Amino acid sequence: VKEFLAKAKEDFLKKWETPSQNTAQLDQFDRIKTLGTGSFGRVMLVKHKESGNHYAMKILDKQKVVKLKQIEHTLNEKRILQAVNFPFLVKLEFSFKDNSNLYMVMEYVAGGEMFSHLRRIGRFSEPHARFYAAQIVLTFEYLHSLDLIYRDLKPENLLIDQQGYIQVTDFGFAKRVKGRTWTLCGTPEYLAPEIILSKGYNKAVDWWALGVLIYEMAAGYPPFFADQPIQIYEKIVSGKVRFPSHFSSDLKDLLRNLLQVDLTKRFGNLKNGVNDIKNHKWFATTDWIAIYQRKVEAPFIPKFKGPGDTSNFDDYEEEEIRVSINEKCGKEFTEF
Amino acid sequence: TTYADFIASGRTGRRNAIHD
Ligand SMILES: Nc1ncnc2c1ncn2[C@@H]1O[C@H](COP(=O)(O)OP(=O)(O)OP(=O)(O)O)[C@@H](O)[C@H]1O
Ligand SMILES: [Mg+2]
Repeated sequence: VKEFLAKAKEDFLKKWETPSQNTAQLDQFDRIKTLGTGSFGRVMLVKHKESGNHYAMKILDKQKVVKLKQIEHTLNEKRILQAVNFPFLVKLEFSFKDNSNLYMVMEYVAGGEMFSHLRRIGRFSEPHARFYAAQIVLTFEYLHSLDLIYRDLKPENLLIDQQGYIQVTDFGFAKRVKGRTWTLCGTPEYLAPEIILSKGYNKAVDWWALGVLIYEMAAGYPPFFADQPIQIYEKIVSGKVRFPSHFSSDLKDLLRNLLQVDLTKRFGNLKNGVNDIKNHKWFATTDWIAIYQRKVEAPFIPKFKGPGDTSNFDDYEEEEIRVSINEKCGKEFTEF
Repeated sequence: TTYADFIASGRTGRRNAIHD
């Protein structure tokens, strides 16, 4: 994997150094329906006029981005998305901006969020959870090799494609850093303790997040939950985890090594790096090459009735995207 | 049960990223 990553880094750097810009325009698409929403924007299913292809358009109101102080974060998201390339990372097809908004046009992943399937079904069996987990492990290995930290892992951001494989979306908090950073960001249930304690953290927070994700997928509920964020932080800081009766011995051990407050012990960060995870008993049945190559039998393949079908997504109240005859925040988003 | 306490809680729906 050393040779692969070496070549992949070179490919990344060229794009990180000279990012693409203005590859489309609003009038080239017909906006159809909202697919999902987040704190900073909304994602819509759209159809490209000239090609007839469908895409998922993320729309960001520039003024809201400023108010919520996400300027630098939004610039991070777009610069990173246009430079990466991995089988489990959603593809940025186009990007552009207008007087009022910022746009990121991605490939439409019709299977819906893992979140919806997870809550409906209740929980995923271990082999089922392991299939998704393997893909995230590989994605983090790739991202971390480029000095990138994801920072927002959660079922809501993991889409299922037509083959049953995962496609990671939302790089709103993704950042390229060598060393440590201090931003208090992410989603409450997934924050590593270092983040909450404001001590400064590194890539290891992504590995702790993986632990939370695996736990949520296998249990059906997160390891630390409560009605209010602050109550959740107290549980995370205390650190004591409780496991369902159906969790295998191997799963509980892997988890104790991921949901580990001690950085000198948490898997993924140690000397052997990612191999401590890959070689773990819980993953003994995993063929890492086959997973990467997508040759493994997907345990679940979503129902899809042609292009433009959004049946795997909830419905959302539609909102008219505003326009203005005056350019807003021009200098702030110059590089977008 | 832990499941019942979760299901009866206010955080069973889509969770948004933290925003100041
Ligand atoms: N490529 C895609 N195909 C289909 N749906 C998508 C795609 N990308 C995103 N979505 C949908 O949009 C939702 C959220 O959009 P997005 O991640 O852009 O919001 P956000 O404001 O960045 O979220 P946050 O609350 O974490 O800040 C996803 O959870 C999903 O339902
Ligand atoms: Mg999101």
